[PDB]
Amino acid sequence: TEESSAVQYFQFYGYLSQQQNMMQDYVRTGTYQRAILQNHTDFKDKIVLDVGCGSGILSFFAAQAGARKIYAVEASTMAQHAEVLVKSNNLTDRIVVIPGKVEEVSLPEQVDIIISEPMGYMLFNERMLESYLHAKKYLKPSGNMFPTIGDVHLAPFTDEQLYMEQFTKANFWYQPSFHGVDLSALRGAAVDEYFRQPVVDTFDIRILMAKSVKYTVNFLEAKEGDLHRIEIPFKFHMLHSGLVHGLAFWFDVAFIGSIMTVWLSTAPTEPLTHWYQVRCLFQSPLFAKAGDTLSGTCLLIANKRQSYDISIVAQVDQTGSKSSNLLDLKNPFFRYT
Amino acid sequence: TEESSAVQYFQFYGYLSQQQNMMQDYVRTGTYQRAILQNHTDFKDKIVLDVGCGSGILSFFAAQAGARKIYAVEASTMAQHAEVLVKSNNLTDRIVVIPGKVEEVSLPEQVDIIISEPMGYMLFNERMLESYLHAKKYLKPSGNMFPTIGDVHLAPFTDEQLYMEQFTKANFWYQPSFHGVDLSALRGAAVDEYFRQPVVDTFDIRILMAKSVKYTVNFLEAKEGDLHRIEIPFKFHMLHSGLVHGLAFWFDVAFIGSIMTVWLSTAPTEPLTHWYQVRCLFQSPLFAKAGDTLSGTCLLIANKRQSYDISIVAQVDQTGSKSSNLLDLKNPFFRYT
Ligand SMILES: Nc1ncnc2c1ncn2[C@@H]1O[C@H](CSCC[C@H](N)C(=O)O)[C@@H](O)[C@H]1O
Ligand SMILES: Nc1ncnc2c1ncn2[C@@H]1O[C@H](CSCC[C@H](N)C(=O)O)[C@@H](O)[C@H]1O
Repeated sequence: TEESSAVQYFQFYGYLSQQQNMMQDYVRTGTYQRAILQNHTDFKDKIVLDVGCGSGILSFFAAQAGARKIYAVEASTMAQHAEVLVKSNNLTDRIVVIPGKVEEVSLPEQVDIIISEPMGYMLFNERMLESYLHAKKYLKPSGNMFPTIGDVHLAPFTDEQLYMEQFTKANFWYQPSFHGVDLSALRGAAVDEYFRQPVVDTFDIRILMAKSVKYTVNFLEAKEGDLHRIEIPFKFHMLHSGLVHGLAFWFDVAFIGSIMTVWLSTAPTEPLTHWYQVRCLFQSPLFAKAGDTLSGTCLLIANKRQSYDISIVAQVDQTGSKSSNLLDLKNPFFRYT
Repeated sequence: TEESSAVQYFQFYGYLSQQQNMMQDYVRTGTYQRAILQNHTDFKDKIVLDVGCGSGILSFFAAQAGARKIYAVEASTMAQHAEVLVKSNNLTDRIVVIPGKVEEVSLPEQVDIIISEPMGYMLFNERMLESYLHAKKYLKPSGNMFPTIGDVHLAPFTDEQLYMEQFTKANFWYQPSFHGVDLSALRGAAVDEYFRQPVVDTFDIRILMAKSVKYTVNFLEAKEGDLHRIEIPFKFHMLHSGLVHGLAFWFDVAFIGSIMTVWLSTAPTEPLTHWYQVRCLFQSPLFAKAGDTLSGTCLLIANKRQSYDISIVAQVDQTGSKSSNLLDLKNPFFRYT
């Protein structure tokens, strides 16, 4: 249920250990600080909204950059820990913690810039992007958003070790005589379940088999409802022959400031973040020769558990080998070791 | 929030991978098979109820031991998978899968024996023993329960590294300029948070500083309401001199049949199971010399998140030095590697 999902979600962010986990991602936290500070003219004497402030860390960055007032909105119990920090850092004159959902609070005034870290796995997990876009009801016409745009990248990979490892787990249910019991009527249900799990992990970029396809969301322009159904068509130009075990996903965000654009990338070519990368495995790999085209569509449909039902249909155009897959982005396999 | 937690509980058990996890625990599954088959006379031509059948595994063991009729009750969507297995194993005559909660379904008849694996971390986690006890509304007055009794053991331990580890982690917050922010005001809260988590992990039995104290539930005699509040007084006479950092918890169940008694043990002296062992730290270590008496109470108080608040108060009688902790069993720290 939606209210069940929502309770668990904010409980997760009420834990200091989880705020600490995001904060200690130096690539993420340092890149946000650089975006904000190297774009200080965007903050200096301005009014700011921090959507989902957590510990308050990005609001402190806005304050360092010279913001006149910052409304730091937070819906989990972390709001009271943030207020302790604002007090102990002598920033009560500038940072104003507002406990509650950004959809439900009411701010004293319109803001010049909204800052947030609303990104989940594959960019869209957690559906916090919708809360981020919802918050534009508080943005002046002249306003900016940090991050400004989000790019989802998508590329086909070959990874037999990963495929076999997931296949093997599923094939527990291929046993005709587990303690004397035939389990094998469930084998297909087991493969279905195991391959519904996106794989959160990093990998060697040499496993990638074609140039990534890019899907862009402009946060300045997008509307909340735009994220209910996200359709990403793709046509890859195969650069290596081999078996395509699935699609790898990562994302970049850009902070498009008046002084400079700063990028935060979770690309596997880049230093690792707590988002790693995400792979959706095909239940059976597609064979492709270099020079082939692999085309289809990834479709994300917003569900009531603050995430997305993902469907990926991909086909090797030359042979018509087709793979069709459903993935539950809510429930990944965290493989990283 | 009670309704909420139950939703997530049954969804967890709808995953074949979570069923697989328990089935793959050889100690657990193999011991249940041996208990049932070695007590074949408690099953041959008998009526059985399996409370929470999951995959159906235990019901298949009751069929192997010759049961005439087995009602396999299951609340999660795993009931549909259980039925597929009953059909493919050609046991539709003998095993009847009934989808629903054991508190809400109706059975066509009274049973000779109830089987279940309702045990959680330190026996009581998940509160499934209450459903097991509830199920006795279906038991004939002569009837038996497999398992028949459950023993929880508590013993004081010394583990300096485990204790110090809590601070090491919390001291993330003890810095004056994390990206320009003074985080130190939240160090006490981060300490409290880590200490509230029971630690799931195994350990060398040599850390144990006294003979265990045992608390026994007899499933034949006990009522559902008996499990709402579990008061475990203790008086440990210290086998060794050192610092007591907390209490370690494990459990055993006995299958008391007509032919023999079979034990399933999760003790640290036994082969490891998926339950590991559980440790609850004291907020402050207690010094005790060998021959000293460490006395107090462990109070387990059921909550509406299908778990228990754990309240431990202890003192060294000879010194009056006291300590306590309050832990949330729903959110343990899984430390095992
Ligand atoms: N609709 C909403 N209203 C207010 N807070 C929200 C929200 N949706 C998510 N959040 C909060 O947003 C935070 C996202 S994690 C980011 C935390 C912090 N800004 C940092 O960058 O380190 C969580 O604390 C979560 O509770
Ligand atoms: N009150 C209740 N009524 C029916 N099923 C329940 C229940 N409480 C827990 N369960 C189910 O009981 C199972 C416990 S796990 C045990 C699974 C299986 N008997 C085995 O031994 O491997 C889970 O499948 C869970 O969904």
